[PDB]
Amino acid sequence: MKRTELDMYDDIFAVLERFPNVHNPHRVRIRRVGTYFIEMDIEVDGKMSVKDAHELTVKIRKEMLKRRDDIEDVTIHVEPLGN
Amino acid sequence: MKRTELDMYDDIFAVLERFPNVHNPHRVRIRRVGTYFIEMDIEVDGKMSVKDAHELTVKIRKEMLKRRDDIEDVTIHVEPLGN
Repeated sequence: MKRTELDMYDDIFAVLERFPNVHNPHRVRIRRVGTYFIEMDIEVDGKMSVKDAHELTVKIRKEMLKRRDDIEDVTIHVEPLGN
Repeated sequence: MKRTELDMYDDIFAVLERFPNVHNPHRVRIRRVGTYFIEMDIEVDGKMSVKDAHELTVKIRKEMLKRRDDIEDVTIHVEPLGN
């Protein structure tokens, strides 16, 4: 850990907190190719529709992309809360 | 391509054909670490429940694992048919 990765992480989650339907993010990892790629795991309502969840991650990425120029790509895997 | 990768690919899909709810697999990729890892993309009913889809991929992996001993791990990403 370094002050820099910290600021990043902080941002990601800050964007996250912006979605209500989103829960228990974890296994959030970073990669630094040229100048970063974020990958992560979020949980949603078992009863949520796949199509919705699709739409969801798209907005997250969009949002992610908007908030920081340093971010190149974002990958989000989705699970039923509880795992 | 070589006769060997072909046989593999063939198997994977053969397992796939064993799930009715599963559609349009593509971006199926292999990796050979020691002695392989398969990763892939399948489509399901927008209206499908995330919890179900979870359950689904689990059985696929299980099945995958059963059918070939050479397979170490399996990753499946899910999307609404149509993308």
